[PDB]
Amino acid sequence: LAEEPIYGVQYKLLSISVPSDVNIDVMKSQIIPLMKKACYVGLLTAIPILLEPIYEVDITVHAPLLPIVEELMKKRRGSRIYKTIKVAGTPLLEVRGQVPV
Amino acid sequence: NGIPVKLLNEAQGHIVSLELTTGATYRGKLVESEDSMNVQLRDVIATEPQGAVTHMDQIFVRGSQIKFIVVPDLLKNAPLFK
Amino acid sequence: TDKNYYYLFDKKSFFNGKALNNAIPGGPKFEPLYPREEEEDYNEFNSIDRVIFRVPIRSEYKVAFPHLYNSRPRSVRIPWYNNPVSCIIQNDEEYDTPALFFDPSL
Amino acid sequence: VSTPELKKYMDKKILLNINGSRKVAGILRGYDIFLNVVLDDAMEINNHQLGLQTVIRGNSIISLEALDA
Amino acid sequence: SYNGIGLKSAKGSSTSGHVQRSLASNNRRRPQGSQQQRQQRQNAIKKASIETHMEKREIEVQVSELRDRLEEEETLSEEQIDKKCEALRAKLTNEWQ
Amino acid sequence: FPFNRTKGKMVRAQDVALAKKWFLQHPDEEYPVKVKVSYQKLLKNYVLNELHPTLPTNHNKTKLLKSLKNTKYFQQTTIDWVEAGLQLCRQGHNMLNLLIHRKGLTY
RNA sequence: UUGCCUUUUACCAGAACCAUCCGGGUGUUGUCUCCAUAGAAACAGGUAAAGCUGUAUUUUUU
RNA sequence: UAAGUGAUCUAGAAAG
Ligand SMILES: [Mg+2]
Repeated sequence: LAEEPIYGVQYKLLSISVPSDVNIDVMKSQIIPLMKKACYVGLLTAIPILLEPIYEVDITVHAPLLPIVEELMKKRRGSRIYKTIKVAGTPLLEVRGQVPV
Repeated sequence: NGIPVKLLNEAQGHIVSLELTTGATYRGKLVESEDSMNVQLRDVIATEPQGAVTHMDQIFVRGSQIKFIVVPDLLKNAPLFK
Repeated sequence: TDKNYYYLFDKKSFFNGKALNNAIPGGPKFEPLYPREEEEDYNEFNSIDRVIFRVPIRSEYKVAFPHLYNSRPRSVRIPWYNNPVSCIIQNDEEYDTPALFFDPSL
Repeated sequence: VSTPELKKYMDKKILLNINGSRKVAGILRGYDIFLNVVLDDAMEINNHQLGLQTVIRGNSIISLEALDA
Repeated sequence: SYNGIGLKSAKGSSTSGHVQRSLASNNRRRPQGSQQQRQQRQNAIKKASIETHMEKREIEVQVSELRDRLEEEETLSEEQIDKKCEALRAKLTNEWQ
Repeated sequence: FPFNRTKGKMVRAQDVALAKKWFLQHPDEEYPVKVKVSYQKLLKNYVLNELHPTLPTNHNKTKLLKSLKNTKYFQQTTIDWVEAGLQLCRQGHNMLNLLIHRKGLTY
């Protein structure tokens, strides 16, 4: 897709078109490009999708600013406040999050 | 707490020498000590009052039966004293 | 009393802004250090063909990570990057009270 | 106060050098703060065995050289 | 200058250098729905528009199972397991034409 | 800083800044535009001062007054400040007249 | 280098070097002011008060 | 289901 690395994919061979004539220089070299091409084809077939990463976030707001944080999260595209952990004995609302990098 | 004991503890690691009430000198790497001088050593020689040496791997020694313990001169320099 | 309040109102931040000809909207503005030599010439770098615009890259972010978000920074000082200040002062004449925050579980 | 750290020597054969130029042998079973050894019995130093399991007093111990490394 | 948009410098300019962000900008941004009014229309206009391998896989699985069985129960020698495996393979082949 | 401590060196009344702090802070909201502008200006003034550090004289101990004192022609009193001011006004006035008259322009 | 500008001073605002200034310590002397005045005591150990340590049955001295 | 927050240069006197 992007000339960018592949992730979370299987590659099971189905058939290999190997000729009768065998030479070690071509056989290997040819395979080298060809394998990649095959992989690409497979990816194309399989309804490919880019995967972006997600930062796991921790914020440590005071108590009363959580709404602000929420708003901010909403404003960004991918975003998820998974849990707003209450940091005991303190004002802080250690809020775990996910935000795409 | 006993300052000689402390010194002994510090010497842990070093090639200490060790004579008993019986008069049988040992010389080797100090492993462990306690409040009472319950010494352990490693890779240690053992010479009797006669002079015949005998090598041995791991020896433990009880402080009551220990006479005196020779530490290397390095611990004279520092630092538990002051 | 909270030191973290002065985020992008530091002297350093101001200096950075001045360098980068980038007003933090609240704060001051100056003649640029360097004249904006607009001579990119439609190169293959920083083109709108190439880059993506999920973030708007606000000039708030410029003075916060000068060397990153701004390209060709010059005479730019490094800013601070701080801890939060939980400091509670009693205004009703009382003594050592967990008022504004919440108790432990156990 | 402190326990003798003989956990390395547990379940190993030890030459206990005891008072009056005497010796005892045996595998180490247990111990306490007074250094009273509890060990499975062996020969006294040609050589001859007495007892099944043995308990040696602390004061009598001159040394205890580890036979097994 | 704020977000790359303010006038470089207040001097020269011959003006305040004040910068109201426009409310046409918002309008410009927002017509995803307006695109649908057109985009949607466009979409509407163009809206209407192996078995052998599987068998092989199955066979392979069967073979693997056989091997596992052999490993489990009395097959330290290779010839036996190999023989049995071969037989299994043959059977599979027979089954699939 | 000011109150954190409970011992200090004395600064000049000149060298205290009571306005500074406000303008350093983020401005209080719902203020007029003019006020904001003023604040900005103040900040700019501050910032420039900060930026270009004018590090002072290593050598010169000898201030002006000290030199004067070292002569015989000056002597010193304790005076009410208003009186001093008045003197300055008068003396200053005299100076400006005297100079003017010397210049010849008596008109 | 800019800007108001079209002459300059007087200016705009940035830069780089530089200086001047209003101040600041620290140390050493010297002075000025205000308060003051003893040329010899420990050892043998007491009297009294201040600093730290102490509270026989296996590894120290029973 | 979501508009509408903020960026605000200046600034006069002499002689010619
Ligand atoms: Mg002329």
